[PDB]
Amino acid sequence: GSFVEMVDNLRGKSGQGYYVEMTVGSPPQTLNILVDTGSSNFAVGAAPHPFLHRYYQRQLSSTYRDLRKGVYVPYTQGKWEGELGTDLVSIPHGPNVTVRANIAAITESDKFFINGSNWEGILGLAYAEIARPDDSLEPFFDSLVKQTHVPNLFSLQLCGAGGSMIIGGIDHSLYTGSLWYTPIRREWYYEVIIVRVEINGQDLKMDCKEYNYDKSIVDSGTTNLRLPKKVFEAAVKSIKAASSTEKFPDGFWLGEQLVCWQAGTTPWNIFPVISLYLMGEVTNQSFRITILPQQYLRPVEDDCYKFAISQSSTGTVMGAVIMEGFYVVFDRARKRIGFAVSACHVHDEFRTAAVEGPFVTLDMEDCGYN
Ligand SMILES: Nc1nc2ccccc2nc1N1CCCC1
Repeated sequence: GSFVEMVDNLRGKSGQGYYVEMTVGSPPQTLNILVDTGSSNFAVGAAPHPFLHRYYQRQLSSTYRDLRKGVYVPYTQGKWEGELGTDLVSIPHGPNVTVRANIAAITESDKFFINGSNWEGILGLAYAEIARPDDSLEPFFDSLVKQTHVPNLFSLQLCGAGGSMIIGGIDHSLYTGSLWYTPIRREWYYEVIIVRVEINGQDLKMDCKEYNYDKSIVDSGTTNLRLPKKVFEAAVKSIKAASSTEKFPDGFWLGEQLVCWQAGTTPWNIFPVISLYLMGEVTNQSFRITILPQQYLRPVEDDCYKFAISQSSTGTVMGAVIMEGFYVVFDRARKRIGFAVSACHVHDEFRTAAVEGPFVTLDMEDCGYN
């Protein structure tokens, strides 16, 4: 399992996602595409926009095809809108293959393209269920798999402060220890089940349904770890108490105010370690993943930091803060998500992120909410 073409094929600014090189059309038109496992449309900019600079030019592709059908994607704090079509796609530092796929050519934007982000489009890598306009618009990865011999599998190493996407394979060099897998509960988002939460080993002692209310997803297109209101409050209460030797304003905890120490003097060790126990492959087994303050304290330009754990009303989003500690294998073929300690993860001399198991956990499928 060696994939040296694909290693280090991701780049990205802090809090502005991780993107990848893709070409579309004939002749090839290069674009930087956000890697988003929380959506299922491959959409790209196809018109002028201030924060864009390059874009898809459909009238220059001899292989473009118009599906003569619009698509409208509203969401939490914005919208994008565009015209459906198809065209040959490739990934220069990906599998050596060209495939025809659904492309959404974006024409209206609103709080979507981010200034100085250097990505021009989005590659939704999750399931048809949540594709727009409807689940019959085949997402790119499916197309890729069905048109080639590429296994139904991708893995993501994301490094805090670049990273790798391996399509079709697990690269052992990107991580150490063992891979541990958790079931994909249902195939829309990469939904999975959390059965226990610990701050420095203290249980939140919470009815585990609260952890997945009304779902727990793995989303590379979300920066923060987002937790359900109820879980969030208890988590911050516990993190507060554990780092209480130094105190911060309410505003820091709400993800607003930065906090700064002199360069190189960051007291990582006063902040607690956060562990999520995920449902295992075998009955009555969980494994845990364990992330550091280095993961949930996001650097900003003294060394300055922004708290990267926020409230949610739509359930647990396991974002980049979580993904940055782990090689995360997206094993669609066997319906499961594999975690291993990332070889590229940020940590101090004294504490590392971790992936340990097994643990005896009874009644784990009570931990999902319906
Ligand atoms: N993963 C997400 N992708 C998006 C793409 C476009 C617009 C909004 C998006 N929101 C996402 N999140 C997953 C659940 C809520 C946030």
